[PDB]
Amino acid sequence: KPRNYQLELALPAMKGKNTIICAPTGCGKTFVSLLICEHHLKKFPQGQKGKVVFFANQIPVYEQQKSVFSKYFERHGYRVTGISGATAENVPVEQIVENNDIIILTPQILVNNLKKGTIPSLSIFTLMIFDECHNTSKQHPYNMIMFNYLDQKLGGSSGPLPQVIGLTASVGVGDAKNTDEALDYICKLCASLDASVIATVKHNLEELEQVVYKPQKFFRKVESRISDKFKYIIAQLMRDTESLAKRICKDLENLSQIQNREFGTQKYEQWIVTVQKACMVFQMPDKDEESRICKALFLYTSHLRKYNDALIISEHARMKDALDYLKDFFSNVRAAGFDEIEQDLTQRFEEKLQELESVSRDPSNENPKLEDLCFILQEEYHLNPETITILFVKTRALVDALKNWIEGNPKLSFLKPGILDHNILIATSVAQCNLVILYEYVGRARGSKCFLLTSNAGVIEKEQINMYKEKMMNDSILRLQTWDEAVFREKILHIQTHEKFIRDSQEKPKPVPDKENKKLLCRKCKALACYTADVRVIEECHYTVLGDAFKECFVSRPHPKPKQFSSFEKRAKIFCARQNCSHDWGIHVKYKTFEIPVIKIESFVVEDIATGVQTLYSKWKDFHFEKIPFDPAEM
RNA sequence: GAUCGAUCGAUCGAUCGAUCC
Ligand SMILES: *O[C@H]1[C@@H](O)[C@H](n2cnc3c(=O)[nH]c(N)nc32)O[C@@H]1COP(=O)(O)OP(=O)(O)OP(=O)(O)O
Ligand SMILES: [Zn+2]
Repeated sequence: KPRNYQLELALPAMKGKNTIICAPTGCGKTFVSLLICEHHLKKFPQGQKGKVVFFANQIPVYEQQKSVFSKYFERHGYRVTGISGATAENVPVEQIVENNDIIILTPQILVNNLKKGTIPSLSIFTLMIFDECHNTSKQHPYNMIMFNYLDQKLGGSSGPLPQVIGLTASVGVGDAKNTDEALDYICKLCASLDASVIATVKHNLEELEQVVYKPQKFFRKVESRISDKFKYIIAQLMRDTESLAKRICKDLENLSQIQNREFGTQKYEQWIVTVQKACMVFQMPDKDEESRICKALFLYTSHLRKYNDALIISEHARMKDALDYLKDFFSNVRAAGFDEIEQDLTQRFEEKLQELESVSRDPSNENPKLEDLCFILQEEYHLNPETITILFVKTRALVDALKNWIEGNPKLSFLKPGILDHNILIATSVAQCNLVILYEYVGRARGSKCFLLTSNAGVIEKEQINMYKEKMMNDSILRLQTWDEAVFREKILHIQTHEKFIRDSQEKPKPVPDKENKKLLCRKCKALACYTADVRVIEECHYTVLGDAFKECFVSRPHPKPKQFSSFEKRAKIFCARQNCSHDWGIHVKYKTFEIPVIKIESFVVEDIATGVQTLYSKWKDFHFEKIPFDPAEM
C-alpha cells in the first residue's frame, strides 16, 4: 500500500521533471515506479496516450517487473508488454511500441533499433524509467540511450521529449578522493541522465531503516602459511620447466621486461601471457620446425599458467583442491596429445605427484585462513543455527574448491553445497543474507554482519576508503539537495554540452582497409587456416568463412552451453584439425538455414603475403581489412 | 559480439567475475 515513505520519494517526480531518486530497497523502488506510472498515465487528458518505457538491465529483474506491471495494471486497461533477446526475433518491435503503453523492452534492443532505424525519434515515449541508473557511466546501453537523447535535444530539434526519471540504490562515488571530486562525479552522473532533482528520504527517516540491510563490519586480518612445502615443490617444477623451455627460446627473458617475478602471483600470470604472445609471432623461414617450436612453447606456457593457477588456489583455498585441479588439467590434456613435450611434462608431473600427494595429506599444512573461516562459521552457527550465509570469492576456480572443503572437512557438517535446503551459498557476484563473508573479495533478517577475511592490509584500506567515499557521497547528495533547481540545471546543461562536444570530437573516421590478401594461422600450431579473401562479415559483428578447403580444416565438438542471440543458433564448437593441436578456433552456428563456423580473430595470428610479419589482434575491430558483407546468394 | 566492476602491469595491455544482444 502507498504510504508516506513512498509519497515523499514520488513527489519530486510527479511534477514533470526527471529525478535521480535512490532507495536502498527493491520493493520500495518498484512501488515508487508503479505510482509514478499511474500518476503519469492518469494525468493525460482525453485525446492523448502514454508510452512509458521501463529499462531493465537483467532478464530476471525484467521478468519480475513485467509480472508486477501486468498484475497491477489490470483494472486500468493498459497494454503492458516486454521484449528481450528471445522475443525480438523477426517481430515488428515498431508495432509493439506503437500499440502498447507500458513496454519494458531492454536497453540494448532500443539501442539496436536506434542504430538500425526503427523508432527513429525518442520523443514517441512520454516516460523513461531507467532501473539501476547508476550504470550510466561510459559506453553503457543506458549511456547510449542518453547520448541519443542528448543529441536529439541539444541538436535543436527537440520535440515532445519524455521524462528521464531514474531509479537506483546507490549514486556511486567511482574514483573520487575529496568531496569536490565526489560532487563532480555526482553532477556528471546527473547531467548524463539530464535531471535536476535528486529525491531521497529527508523527513520520513523514522520508518526508513526498518527493512534496510544495515550491515556490520568485522575485519579480521590473517597471516599466510609459513610451511610452503607444496609451494616449494610447485616452484621447483615451474623453475625447471622454464629452464628446459629456454632450450628453443634463448631470449625468453627479454620478451617481457617488467620486473623480477615471483611464483604464485598475478604478475607472473601476466608475464606468462606476455611471453606467450611474444613467442607466438616467431617468423622462422623453415615453416616446418617453426610450427613445432611454437607448439612446444605454447604447451610450456600453458603448463606454467596452470601451475600458477594451482599455486594461487593453494594460497587461497586448500592444497588438495589445487592438487585435484592439477590432476584434472593433466587428465583433460593427456587425451588430446601424445607428443614428446607433453609426454615429458606428464611423466615429470607423475614423478612429482608421489611427493605432492604425501604433502597434501599432511594435516599440519592446513591454511590458517580456512582455519579461522571454519572457526568463525562454527561460532556463528553456534550463536544461531538458522543462518543463511553467502560466501564471495574472486575466481570461479574457488567456488568448487571451498565447496569440496566444506563437504570434506568434518568440523563443519551443518553446511550444505551452495554453488551458484542450501545452508551456505558460495558464489562470486550478485534473499535472506543473514551473514556475508568476503573471502579475499574486494537482504533481510536485521542483525547481519559482514566479515572480511584477507591476508593483506590493502583490501582493509580499500574498504575503509570505500566507507569514507560512501559518507562523502551522502554529504555531497545533501549539499546538492541544498542547491536550487535553476543553477543546477545550468550546471548540468553545461556539463552535458561539454560531454556532447568531447564525444563528437572522439569520432575516428573510417580507416583505410588493408587491400592485401593476408591469411590467418592457428595459435599453438601455426597452420594455414584461411585467407582474408574468404572471410565474410555478417552483421558488422560476426565473421565467417565459406571456402570449401576450410570446411575440412576444422573438427566439430558438442557445445556444453548452446544459446541463440537474436541472429543465430549455436550447434557446436569448432577446433583445429591437426595431429595433436585441438585448439579453439570459433563456434558453429546457423544464421537462417545454413551452417557457418564463425571464427574469432583472437584465437588466430594474421600473417601477410608481401612482407610476412605475423600480427596478433584481440578483437575484430582492431583488424582493419576489406570486410566483405556476407551475401547469401553465393553459399 | 559488446558492456560493466575488481586486481595487476607498462593513456594502453593481461587475468577474473557478471550482464546483454
Ligand atoms: O566472435 C565471437 C562471437 O561472434 C561468437 N559468439 C559466441 N557467443 C556469442 C553471443 O552470445 N553473442 C554474440 N553476439 N556472439 C557470440 O563466438 C565468437 C568467439 O568464440 P568463443 O569460443 O570465444 O565464444 P563461445 O560462446 O563459443 O565460447 P565462450 O567464449 O563463451 O567460452
Ligand atoms: Zn592449429
